[PDB]
Order: sequence, then C-alpha cells, then structure tokens
Amino acid sequence: PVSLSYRCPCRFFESHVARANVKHLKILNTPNCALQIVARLKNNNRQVCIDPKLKWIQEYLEKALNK
Amino acid sequence: KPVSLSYRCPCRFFESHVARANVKHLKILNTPNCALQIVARLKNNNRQVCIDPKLKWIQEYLEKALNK
Ligand SMILES: O=C(Nc1ccccc1)Nc1ccc(-c2nnn[nH]2)cc1
Repeated sequence: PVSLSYRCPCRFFESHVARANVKHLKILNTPNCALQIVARLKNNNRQVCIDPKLKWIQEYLEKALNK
Repeated sequence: KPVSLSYRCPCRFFESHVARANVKHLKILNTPNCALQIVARLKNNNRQVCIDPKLKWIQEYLEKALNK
C-alpha cells in the first residue's frame, strides 16, 4: 500500500489527565503531526495521547529543562 | 534492581552529543527529586540514554510539540 507521509501514532487525545497521574511524558519526534505528546499513567500503566495545550505540561517541561 | 526497591535517580550519566535526527522520542520522567529527567530513545540502535538538558535543540523540539 502507498503511504504519503509518516503515520502519526497519536490520532486522538485526552484532555482530562492530571499531572499527579503521569509516570512520564513521551514527546514523539513526529513534528508534522498535531499530537506529539503521550503520557504513561500511574494508576493503570497505560499510554494515552494527551492534549498538548494542557497548561500543566508547560510547567512540567520547564522544570525538566531548566536544570 | 527492581524498580520497587530502587532509591537511586534513574539517570546515572548523561550524553551531550545526541543528534535530534537520531531521536525516536524524548521521555520526560516525573522525578523532581533528580537532576536529569530527559531520556532519549534512539532511532539507530534503540537504546535509551539520558541526555544533557542543555543540549542545544531540546527547547525548540519541546516548544514545537506544544505550539500547535
Ligand atoms: O549509543 C549511545 N550511548 C550508549 C550508552 C551506553 C552504552 C553504549 C552506548 N549514544 C549514542 C548517542 C548518539 C548517537 C547518534 N548518532 N547520530 N546521532 N546521534 C548514537 C549513539
């Protein structure tokens, strides 16, 4: 089958994930995709794509970086 | 050690020469007790390595993911 770009592993996102329920975030190197952010959740150990506009993500990433 | 028994921060060492093009993804650990929270999974060899948070391209990489 023909493919016209690399597939985006994230097609849908969750908007109601809390920072406290995240083991880690993964930021996928898929810059042409709208959704690059995955969370692995603490309560069940599953991965979900998450809303990149969640304000807590920004402070989470700033703290990781400004070290 | 199993993780359940580990008190050590996960990243012992970091790498400063990881090219953006060789990164499958960055994993940002939720470990505020620790200095190094950024792990890259590499495309060419599939290793996970901790990376220097001052690596040149990381900030722009992360900002682009957010700015959609
Ligand atoms: O392989 C790497 N590290 C490692 C850690 C423990 C044991 C053996 C090896 N690092 C690595 C970093 C960057 C690149 C690379 N190639 N092109 N762009 N980045 C390849 C390997």
